[PDB]
Amino acid sequence: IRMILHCDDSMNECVEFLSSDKVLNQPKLKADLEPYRIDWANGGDLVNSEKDASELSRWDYLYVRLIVDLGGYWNQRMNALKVKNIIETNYENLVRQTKLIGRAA
Amino acid sequence: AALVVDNGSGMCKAGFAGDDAPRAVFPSIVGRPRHQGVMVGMGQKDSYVGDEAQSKRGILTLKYPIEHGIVTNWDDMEKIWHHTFYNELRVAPEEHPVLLTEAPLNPKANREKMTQIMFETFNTPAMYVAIQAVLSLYASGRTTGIVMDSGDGVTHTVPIYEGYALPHAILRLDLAGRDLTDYLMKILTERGYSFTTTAEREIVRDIKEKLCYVALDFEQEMATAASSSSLEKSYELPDGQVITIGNERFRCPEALFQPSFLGMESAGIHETTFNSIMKCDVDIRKDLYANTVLSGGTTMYPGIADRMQKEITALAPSTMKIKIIAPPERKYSVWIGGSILASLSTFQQMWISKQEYDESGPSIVHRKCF
Amino acid sequence: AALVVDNGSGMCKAGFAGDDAPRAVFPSIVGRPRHQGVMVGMGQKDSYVGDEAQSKRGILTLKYPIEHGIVTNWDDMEKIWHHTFYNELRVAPEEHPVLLTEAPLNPKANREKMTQIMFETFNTPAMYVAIQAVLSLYASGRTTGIVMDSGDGVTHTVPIYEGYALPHAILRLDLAGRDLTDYLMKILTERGYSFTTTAEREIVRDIKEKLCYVALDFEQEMATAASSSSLEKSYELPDGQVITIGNERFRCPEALFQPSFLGMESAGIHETTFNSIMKCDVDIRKDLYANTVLSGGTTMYPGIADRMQKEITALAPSTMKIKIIAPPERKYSVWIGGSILASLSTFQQMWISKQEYDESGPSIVHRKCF
Amino acid sequence: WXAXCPA
Amino acid sequence: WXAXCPA
Ligand SMILES: Nc1ncnc2c1ncn2[C@@H]1O[C@H](COP(=O)(O)OP(=O)(O)O)[C@@H](O)[C@H]1O
Ligand SMILES: Nc1ncnc2c1ncn2[C@@H]1O[C@H](COP(=O)(O)OP(=O)(O)O)[C@@H](O)[C@H]1O
Ligand SMILES: [Mg+2]
Ligand SMILES: [Mg+2]
Repeated sequence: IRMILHCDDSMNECVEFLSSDKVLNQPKLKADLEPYRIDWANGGDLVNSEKDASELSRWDYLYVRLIVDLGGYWNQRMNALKVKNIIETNYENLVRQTKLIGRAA
Repeated sequence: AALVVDNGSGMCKAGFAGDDAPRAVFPSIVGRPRHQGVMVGMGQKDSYVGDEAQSKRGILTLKYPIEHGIVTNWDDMEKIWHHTFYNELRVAPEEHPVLLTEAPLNPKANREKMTQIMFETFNTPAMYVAIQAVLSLYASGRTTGIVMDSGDGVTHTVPIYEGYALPHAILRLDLAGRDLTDYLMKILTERGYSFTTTAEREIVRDIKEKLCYVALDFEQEMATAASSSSLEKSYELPDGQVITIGNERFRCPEALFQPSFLGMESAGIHETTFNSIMKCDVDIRKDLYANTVLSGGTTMYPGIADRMQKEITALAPSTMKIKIIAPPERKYSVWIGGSILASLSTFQQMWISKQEYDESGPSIVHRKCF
Repeated sequence: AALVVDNGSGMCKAGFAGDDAPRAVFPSIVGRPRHQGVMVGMGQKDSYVGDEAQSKRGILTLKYPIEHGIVTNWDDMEKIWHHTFYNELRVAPEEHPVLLTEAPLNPKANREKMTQIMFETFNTPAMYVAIQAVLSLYASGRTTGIVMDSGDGVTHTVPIYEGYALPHAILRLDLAGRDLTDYLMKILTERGYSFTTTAEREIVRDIKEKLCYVALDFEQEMATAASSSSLEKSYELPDGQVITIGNERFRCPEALFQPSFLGMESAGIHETTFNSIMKCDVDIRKDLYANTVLSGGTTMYPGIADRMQKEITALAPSTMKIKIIAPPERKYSVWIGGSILASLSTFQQMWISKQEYDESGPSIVHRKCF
Repeated sequence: WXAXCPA
Repeated sequence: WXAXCPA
């Protein structure tokens, strides 16, 4: 969770998986993981009394701490990185394409 | 731990789940001595399997039990598996489950006999069969893309949008590394070199693995080779003679993109990738274009990734972007993907138990595995 | 005598007005040799059209000029028409008006191109162009109804009324004979038969026309086929080999009613026919239900009349009555209907005369014959 | 194979 | 031949 939130180079390939609709569209899974979430928006405290996270498996712990916990701004954050990646690559060829069409005319 | 055996047309890789590399990699050949034994001091076994046959390949008739990904001779296949578990892996199959790999669009009898042999000869507690191309995508850490696998018998393009492959868009061609080897020795006679016997076939494969490369522009490179020098490389044969090959360096790999040289009406390896993508949904085409993955030993030529990108770009619309991913260890991508799948905790419920096979016979392999 | 030339994706039928059967029925292919010729003095042609291509299909690359109902090659289309008149029919179009057949929802570019090509290269005195689906009901003798036009191109459901095609109610469907032929070889590989080349595609088409059939119940037939060997039939390849198909007989034609087998989201021909009827007006819905007529070679499978009637009955309301009309001449229904229209005395009024074409130009085809 | 190819 | 056979 620290490497993913650090926007490190090595996490670029696997962060696209978390932006897919399959991971986000889990209405049943999100409801079950709701009591284990942390209200990081205000206070940063457990919503329920104990709801120990050690009982959760390795993948359940990662999902609730990333998707459920940060669901307020996760989609906006993901949209910020998707646009940046596209501009870093598709902008260079787009300029060439416009120049070629204008030159041909 | 679960053994992961990836039987291949040319070579078979066996190891353990969770490892980063196969434990044993030996050729999948079974040879028998055509000459008559004259001495009695040594054992002089009836048949030799694996690298043992390669060392003594001069006096043996090497036969491949697998052709085009289909096990033609089941008597020799039992010899190879008996050699894998008891001589290379030196483990008892009766305690560890075994994971196998089968090429897509294969005869139903091919994977039906595999289940029967595993559960009756080696008495493995569990078994599973997985598509070779699907596992190649897992080794790259992806779950959405198109895998261009190419080995000795099969060159299949399997577009995998999700964890499960798309069955209706799978394209399989019977043009692979073994076909190019037969073409290399056909055009090598033009220079005066004659390789005919199966023992001499293994010499040609060494030449192909070391000197052949894919030219970016075939027409331009042919003219360059017409000026002589700067392109001829010298290879040393086990006899001792030195042979030189000129335009044959790039002509043999060019048969992949132009199968008309071999007299096959099938399209090239670049068009068959574009055709496979065109059979998918419009929304999914964007992801498959940018996540093309190569695998297999045939795609290990120097410059095949660069040449493939140019060919697809011309065919594909200019709006889409093409990104060919060529991992450095793509030779063992099929096995590495299988190691990840076997080590998963969720995969423990996908095993075929011994009791399950007994109640339904060999036919259970079609319904459970994919 | 006005010629009635019905161009098609699979076969083109040509003859004369008033006849009850086409004079020449040959495959609509244009093959070219892929191998260089060694025997001199034979006078071998450059391109083979029709029955000549089929006879020598082993050394040719058969290309269909019409794919999915749109002519992708307007140079080969002229070759077929040239072969139809001078060779097969042996009649010069100089003194015989020619009737052509379009396809439902045809692009305007093809409409003008057909008129321009024939009025200049062949300079026929007169022309009239009609819809293939419209002519299908004319052969059956009824002017009002819904035609389930199917063939080697694209399946069309055209609910014509008073002899006029409804433009909004036409529903397209890409499920045709070529898709089933491609799907048949994909599922035939499960038994170990590998047909891949275009020459061997013709072989699979022969198998489909002789052995394939539509089962009344898919689930019941599947269990029976697996349990007993009664359903298996033997077919002989041109090379003498004998093949056996057990359950592929009712699995390839079944793709028409369940397109999900090929991976298409669109519904089957049973639901497309019902959907097309619903698009029409409520008052004329009664007449269309009892006057549905199948046409084309795809709907020639045994038992397709019963399977279609049963499945459309459940979808339709219980008040509605179903009467699937399946004439035995439905293979040549398009051509026979054209001959009936040509022989009419009042048909002279809507000729496109050569004199009128010059003054108006190619655009006259849109407004004169519609 | 059975019909077609060699396999 | 050169490499292979005698011719
Ligand atoms: N470095 C290389 N360069 C070119 N071709 C290679 C190279 N290494 C392997 N090959 C080809 O790959 C084939 C085997 O690849 P691989 O997929 O690892 O085995 P299999 O095809 O049996 O699964 C060999 O027949 C060989 O011709
Ligand atoms: N008896 C038959 N049974 C099943 N399919 C047939 C039969 N006869 C022809 N076909 C299929 O129908 C196709 C012929 O289509 P056709 O009706 O000639 O097209 P068009 O409507 O363009 O003339 C062939 O490709 C063949 O696969
Ligand atoms: Mg392989
Ligand atoms: Mg038709």
